[PDB]
Amino acid sequence: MANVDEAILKRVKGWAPYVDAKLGFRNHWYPVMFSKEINEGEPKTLKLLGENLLVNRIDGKLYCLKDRCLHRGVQLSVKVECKTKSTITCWYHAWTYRWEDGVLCDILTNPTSAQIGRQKLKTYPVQEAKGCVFIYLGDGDPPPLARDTPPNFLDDDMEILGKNQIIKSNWRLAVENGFDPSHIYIHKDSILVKDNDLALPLGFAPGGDRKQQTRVVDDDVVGRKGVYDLIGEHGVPVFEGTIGGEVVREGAYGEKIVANDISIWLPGVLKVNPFPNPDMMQFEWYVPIDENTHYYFQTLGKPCANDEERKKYEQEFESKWKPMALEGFNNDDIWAREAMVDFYADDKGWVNEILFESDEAIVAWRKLASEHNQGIQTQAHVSGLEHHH
Amino acid sequence: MANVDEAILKRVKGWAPYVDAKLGFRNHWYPVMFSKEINEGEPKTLKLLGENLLVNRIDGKLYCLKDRCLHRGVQLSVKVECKTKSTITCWYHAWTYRWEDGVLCDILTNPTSAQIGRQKLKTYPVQEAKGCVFIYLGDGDPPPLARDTPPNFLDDDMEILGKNQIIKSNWRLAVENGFDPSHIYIHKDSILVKDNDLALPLGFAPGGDRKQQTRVVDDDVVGRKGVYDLIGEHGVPVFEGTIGGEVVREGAYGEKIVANDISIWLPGVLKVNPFPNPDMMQFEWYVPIDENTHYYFQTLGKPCANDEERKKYEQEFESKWKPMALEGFNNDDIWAREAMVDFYADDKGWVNEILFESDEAIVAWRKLASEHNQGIQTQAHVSGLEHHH
Amino acid sequence: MANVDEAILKRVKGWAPYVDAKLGFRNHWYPVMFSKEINEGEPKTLKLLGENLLVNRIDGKLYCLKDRCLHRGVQLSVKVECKTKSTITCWYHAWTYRWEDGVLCDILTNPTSAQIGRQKLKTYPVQEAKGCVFIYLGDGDPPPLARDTPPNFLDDDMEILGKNQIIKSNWRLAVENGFDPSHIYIHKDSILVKDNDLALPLGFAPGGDRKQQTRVVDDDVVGRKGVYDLIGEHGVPVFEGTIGGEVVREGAYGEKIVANDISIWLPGVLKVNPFPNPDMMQFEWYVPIDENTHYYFQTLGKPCANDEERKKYEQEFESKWKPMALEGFNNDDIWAREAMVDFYADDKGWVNEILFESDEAIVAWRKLASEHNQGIQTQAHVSGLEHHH
Ligand code: FES
Ligand code: FES
Ligand code: FES
Ligand SMILES: [Fe+2]
Ligand SMILES: [Fe+2]
Ligand SMILES: [Fe+2]
Repeated sequence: MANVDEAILKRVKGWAPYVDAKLGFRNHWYPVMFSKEINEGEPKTLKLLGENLLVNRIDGKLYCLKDRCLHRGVQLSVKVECKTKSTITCWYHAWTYRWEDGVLCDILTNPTSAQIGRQKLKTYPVQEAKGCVFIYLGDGDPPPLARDTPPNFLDDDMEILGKNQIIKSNWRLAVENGFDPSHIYIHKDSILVKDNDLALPLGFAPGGDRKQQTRVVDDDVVGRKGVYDLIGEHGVPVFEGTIGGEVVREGAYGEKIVANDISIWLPGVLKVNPFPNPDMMQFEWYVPIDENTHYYFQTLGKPCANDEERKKYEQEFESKWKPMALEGFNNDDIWAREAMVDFYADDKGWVNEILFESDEAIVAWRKLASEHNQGIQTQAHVSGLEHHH
Repeated sequence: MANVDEAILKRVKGWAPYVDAKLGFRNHWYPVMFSKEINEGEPKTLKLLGENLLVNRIDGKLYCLKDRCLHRGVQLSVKVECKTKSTITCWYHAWTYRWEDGVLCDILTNPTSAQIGRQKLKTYPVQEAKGCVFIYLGDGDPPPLARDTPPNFLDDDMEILGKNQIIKSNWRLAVENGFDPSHIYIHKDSILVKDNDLALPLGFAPGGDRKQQTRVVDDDVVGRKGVYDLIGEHGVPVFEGTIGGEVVREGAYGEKIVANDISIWLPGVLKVNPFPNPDMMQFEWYVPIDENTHYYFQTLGKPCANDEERKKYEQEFESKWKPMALEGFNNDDIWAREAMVDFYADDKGWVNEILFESDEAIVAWRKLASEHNQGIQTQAHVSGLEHHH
Repeated sequence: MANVDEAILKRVKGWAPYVDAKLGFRNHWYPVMFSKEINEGEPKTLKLLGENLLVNRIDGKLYCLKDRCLHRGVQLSVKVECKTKSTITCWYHAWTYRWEDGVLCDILTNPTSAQIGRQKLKTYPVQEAKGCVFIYLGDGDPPPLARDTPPNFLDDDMEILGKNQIIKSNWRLAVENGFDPSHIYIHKDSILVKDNDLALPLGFAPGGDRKQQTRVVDDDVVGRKGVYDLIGEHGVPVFEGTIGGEVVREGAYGEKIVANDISIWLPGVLKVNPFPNPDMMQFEWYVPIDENTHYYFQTLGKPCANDEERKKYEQEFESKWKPMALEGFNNDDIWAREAMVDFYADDKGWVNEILFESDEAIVAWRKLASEHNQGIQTQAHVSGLEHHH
């Protein structure tokens, strides 16, 4: 709420909520790390939707606390002091909080303080699934994780493996680039195309009407909200790039057909199937860290019926898929996102851009996101609720 | 237009336009590089008056395009793709533009797009003269280059050689320092003074009336607009610096008389004649890159009637004039400009400064610039014209 | 005056002046360096309360001038030119000022200028005491230095030795941390505690009423204004830190009793006695450099009746006290101050903090500072008085 000039928001009637969501959507689940990255009793710090958070594993279970002492507002993480398995003590004046509910249960510097038991640090639900750590950055009872994940991510036999890193661009530029039908042009020279014998057009010549370009999903049984890119159902793929009629570039004529099923879902996760191989799928999140950065959380899934298959997949992922696809293919997406930063930095790119046909997919997403998000994160949420107002 | 607090502009009645021109004057020709720095088919990027530009040489002729794709606003230069001699293709979605007129002539990702032939990237006139590349950062048909150059710069026999670099100061601080009669004090220890046996006073004791201190030229046949520094016509040069009557510093008593003809011209180019030698002239521009930086475009001219003379001059320029004068003399001007940055950074130096007599020259320039500039560059010009307003 | 959002100042009714004093209090004496750091004829530059200053020693006496030429606002210090013992000449156009009164007495570039003798650079009183250089950053005749120093700092036999450095935090965060009764918890592992066999509790269990927690001194004969921390008179020290009743940390049970007398005084100097040893005292200033930094001026005092005692103290200070206490003990105070920067950066920490009992000392200081400061430094003071208004 109110993150962008009200004059700008008025000019984007329809996508106002999305354009105002510079810090991301509150009240959604977001992956922030892999389960294997956090061990028992070893607290980790991270920033999500602009909020500094602390995560710890106690008796195998994950807990999340706001990394900001209620007293003088310092980050508890400057010098972590976990003196009992169930608590964390601020290094400054020893205000001690329970990981389970955030309650201020003791103050070592004054065990008679009237504040004891009468204050509580903000906590957020945390859930592990498919080896991924999800945090519900929101208030009140959380919805099922399934609502904020793409279809078949949570399938029992679906084996998930991935990589995560911090990228310097607003999360929305990442989402749009990912769901951009014509951006495929930047991947024309990817080592994955050659090395994995992929069929890859340079673009698409749209066919049919506007509504036919996508499929807005707002009737999913588990509550998922997203959009499918159907530009290929009535459109013809472009394999010959011409300038003045002269062919100056050709697409890839490989045998492997992939990415014929592309969808984007709130809070901002893309599903590409099948990819990077006809028997795999890719699920990637663009998680808001702050207005200028996001976690590029990549995962590749492949059905596995037994430990043997999971073991081999893990080996192929490490030796091939990770370096050839997640990096060899998606690395170009990273600098593409970065290249849009300047134009959208002053919030004016949203009104000065000149879109064309294939962008219908992006427009569909901006509308769905505007209408189905569960809340707009604001600086007020970040700085906290005032006292004495 | 509107680059400075309106309260400030009101307090500088008269020089308001000049004080507001933080980004420079639009609709003027500006040198940005030397001809030898750009070869056939090798695009170059640069920022002029805050605008990112692309320049290319095609069939020997120079062309200039706005380095910002109309689609998503990325710089085409992130990954240059010139697929035909007459065009450039954006690396993102392949929108293709003609260098000649900026028209969007093709889109490789969708050759059926309705945008083709219906959009046009901004272009700017470019002209080469005396081995220097000039760009007309303005709209509509450009005036003769002569209007924006000092007298005798374009003389047929005038051989021009120079150096260019980026300096961290607003362009106006550079102009004023260059046209500052008393700033000569900072050059008192220049190696050029000794090594070239120059006569150089520490300052001047003004004589005559105010109007006699300068000569405002606004009746030049080719349209040039500038001011001559005539402080030496009625004033007496100061060769003995005294404090409490005691001589603490003396000027230079060399035989070579130079810089007795000094003039500043819009858009911001200084002419010093003769200098650094009695048979040479210096023409230097202070080109606006953005509000905090400028190109310090230095050139030294010397009449040459034949290839033999031009060849020797080139040799002397490289072995002597460039290192002894352009660098040995003008290097002090660079940190002097930088030293004024802080005081003028908040736009208040324009009203808090305390000028004295010799500054009449600077005041004359601020008035001429305010009255004869061809337009004030604004952030609106930089960010571009909005859509849907 | 007006350094903070008026909405914020209204919410802190009472401490408004203190909260608005981001740049420090004008019209107070502040130490900025040690006498031994500035020699005869060797000018030094520094920034105090946001103002760039120049200090010089002439015939053994210190003088302070504003490091900003009246002409074009450059710092004279870019290239110091002291051509006569009593003056300094700006490197740009040679406007020459007297160190004694700041008067513009000559201009080498124009000895006939009408400005000569009619302009004056700002000067500030400077006084040396106990080997420390104090500057009265204020206007008009200065009060006795004693008014702005803690009791017994100026005692004849009191031998003062110290260290100074620049710290990245607003000065107020430094003052509050220093006068914070419960912050002692951060010093629990200091090498000084063990190596000097100190008795050091983890905190305090307050006793008595609110007014009994401190002693506000506003009736001192020399005008000093400060507050004593009396939390230990009715309170019981905490040596056993418990969580859920379980002892998880203990204080230090050393024999040496110290810091039983703690007081903070305007403009911002703390006195701890006895410390770091039962026969010594510590006086430390948190001097405003700009809104984000301060000088952490530490001094340790010890009575000495003869040169022999002073000589031995100096030796002990260098080999023990300086590295074990000033650094070994106070280094933790440095990062503690830095840890509060973020929460108070937007000026909202003053209203969002949640204090508890021992903070009564800090509240008492914020009230005293608000009521007895001699002026609020503003950006207006820094940028200077306008011309032509
Ligand atoms: S800031 Fe955490 S206990 Fe004081
Ligand atoms: S941003 Fe250039 S073609 Fe899309
Ligand atoms: S700026 Fe100092 S004499 Fe001109
Ligand atoms: Fe991509
Ligand atoms: Fe110069
Ligand atoms: Fe401390």
